[PDB]
Amino acid sequence: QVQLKESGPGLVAPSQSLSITCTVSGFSLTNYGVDWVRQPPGKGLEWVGVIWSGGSTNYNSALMSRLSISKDNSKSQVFLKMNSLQTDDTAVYYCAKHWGGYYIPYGMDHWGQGTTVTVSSAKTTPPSVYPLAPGCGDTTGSSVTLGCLVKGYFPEPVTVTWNSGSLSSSVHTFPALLQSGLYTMSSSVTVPSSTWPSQTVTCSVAHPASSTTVDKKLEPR
Amino acid sequence: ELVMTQTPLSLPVSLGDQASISCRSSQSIVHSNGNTYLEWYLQKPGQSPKLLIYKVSNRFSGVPDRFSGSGSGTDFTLKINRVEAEDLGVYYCFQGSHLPPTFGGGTKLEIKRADAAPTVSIFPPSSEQLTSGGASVVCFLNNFYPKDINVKWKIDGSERQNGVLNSWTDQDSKDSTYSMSSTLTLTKDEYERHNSYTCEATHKTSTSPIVKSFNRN
Repeated sequence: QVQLKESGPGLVAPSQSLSITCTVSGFSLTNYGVDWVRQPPGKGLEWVGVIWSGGSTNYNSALMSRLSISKDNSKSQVFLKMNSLQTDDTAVYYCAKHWGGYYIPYGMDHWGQGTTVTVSSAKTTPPSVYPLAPGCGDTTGSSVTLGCLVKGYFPEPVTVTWNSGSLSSSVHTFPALLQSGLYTMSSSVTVPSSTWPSQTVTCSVAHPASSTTVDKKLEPR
Repeated sequence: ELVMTQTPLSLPVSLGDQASISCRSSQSIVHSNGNTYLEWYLQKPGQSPKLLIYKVSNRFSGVPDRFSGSGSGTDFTLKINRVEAEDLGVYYCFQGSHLPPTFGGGTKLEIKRADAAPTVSIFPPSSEQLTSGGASVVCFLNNFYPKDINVKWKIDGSERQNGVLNSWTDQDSKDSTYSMSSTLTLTKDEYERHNSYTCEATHKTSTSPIVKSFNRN
């Protein structure tokens, strides 16, 4: 079973450097080549670079002098330094795998989930979970709606999980905006009224930038 | 150093109606082996990007027949018919014939469906957090169409806009609806001196406003 994983620093300082490694499984880098794609915030896919299965690297013109795809065939890792960082260097850094024949890949086969990179002054401010439970005054019908307002984190991104993932039933995520120099997002999940407060609901927030995670349990009032 | 143009930048369309994306290259995307390396990729919201079409007209596994990719040299088109909510996401063309390989600027597929009314719920600030100098009354409005809505916070009669922040969603991939979150945060202080709180909200669905207020009693 093939997997591609990426690790990173969440944030980094303006004008400094950054490397992101791509941990891989199910295949080999001797036999295969992996590209580096990225996605500026609110922008479109941006080819960063390539490393053919034979140590050879071809790069993105607009930054090859800031790029440098390395690899460790034995370690199945795909590192990627990147000197003199800048503020529009902010993107998601995916490691995709080659599906075409030999030296011309038919398409980027399997993509990692993506490591996020934020370039700014500000430092890692951890998040603050607060549950969004309904008052006692109002009531609901057949189904209920709850969530968590996860406030005050930096940098992006976070990731909530409802009822240990056994929830997926009407789960909405609302993007995070900045405020006081800090991000603030919220998650809502709708569940049958026969289940809440009936059964034990809970919201679990991941945020690798500070790595910390808080799972909240919901009680009215 | 090869250019690829993608138009339109966004494409409204309805479930069951056909779609077409023409990708334009500034030059030849044909290889010396006569094989022109043009891919289409889709990125649903939240999800990672995915290969759909891998050689102009060659569908990739999973991807159903409703997706079509035609093209010669400058002109390539992705046509997707019998359009689902799942079709949502950004579609990108990618050329791999000569280096450096490049992407189109993507086109946002837009679906037009049946008007759906919004579901509002107001949630009063949290115990713990209230004990944190702060007080936030976060409302919710879920599963609506069109994306056009209006929401205001009253605090004993008047309206609140000061610093207020609402957050929307991209159209759902299952019901193709939008949702939005508004927060009304201030200080405990001020929360400590207003009793009831209203989550007003108007929409194309209801001639009457959608309200979700709550007292501090």
